[PDB]
Amino acid sequence: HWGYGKHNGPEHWHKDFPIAKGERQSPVDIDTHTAKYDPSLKPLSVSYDQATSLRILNNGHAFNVEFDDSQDKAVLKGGPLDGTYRLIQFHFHWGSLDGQGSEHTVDKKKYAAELHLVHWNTKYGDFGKAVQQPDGLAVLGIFLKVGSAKPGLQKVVDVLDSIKTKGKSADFTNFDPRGLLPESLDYWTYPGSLTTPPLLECVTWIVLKEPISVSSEQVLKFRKLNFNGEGEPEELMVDNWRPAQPLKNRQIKASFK
Ligand SMILES: NS(=O)(=O)c1cc(NC(=O)Nc2ccc(C(F)(F)F)cc2)c(O)c([N+](=O)[O-])c1
Ligand SMILES: [Zn+2]
Repeated sequence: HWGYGKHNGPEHWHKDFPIAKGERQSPVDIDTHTAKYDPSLKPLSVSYDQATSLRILNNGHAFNVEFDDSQDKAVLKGGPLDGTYRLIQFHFHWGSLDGQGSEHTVDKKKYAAELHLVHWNTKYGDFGKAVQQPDGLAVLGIFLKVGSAKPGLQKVVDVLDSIKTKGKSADFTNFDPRGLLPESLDYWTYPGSLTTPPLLECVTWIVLKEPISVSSEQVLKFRKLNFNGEGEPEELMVDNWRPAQPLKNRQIKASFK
């Protein structure tokens, strides 16, 4: 099946998922001079004080931290959104070197990694229903640059040894996702898609202007993970990012001037 290798990577995905060539695919390059300031955009409202993380999983493409979404515990609202979206998981995309790794780019600049906080629209009742709707998901995207260590990330870094290979999971309770946010919540927004198969075009993307810093050692630990399962030949989990797609008939809006 699909992956990020030479014979199954993003240039091949359209054969099994023809929407790979659709009208609102992600990620995109954010051209900061042609993005449009929109004064009618509201501030983001991030309410993560009651978040309940459950576990961390190596799913063979990235690693996911999953949360309890049976109730409105950790929600996102405001910004360009109408309604309440519940946090279900977060994951990252990263590179084999510091110069690449993010999925979105800013004026063609790539960052070392990108954090994706996935939320789904509660009016649709469950995540499976929400992904079938043009306004079903809202994903908060955060860039990582290499520099100073990010203290709030270290707990994630320390458990990666226990989920080295595909299909492994570990108990991961009491993790506070507020530790991953930058200082400012200024953002760009556009309508887009999932960036992995099935590539459904169900996402309101909210991409924060301000990156967070992580240390060289922290991102090094990311690139020790394994695409393969235990007992298979080792393939390091690196460069699990999809390249920028054509913007086509879309406009990037900015919350800031
Ligand atoms: N980069 S991203 O788009 O934000 C992104 C999304 C997911 N998760 C899913 O896509 N789940 C899912 C989607 C549809 C169905 C359905 F509807 F088919 F059942 C079932 C499950 C993910 O695991 C990663 N990742 O890399 O770990 C990245
Ligand atoms: Zn993602």
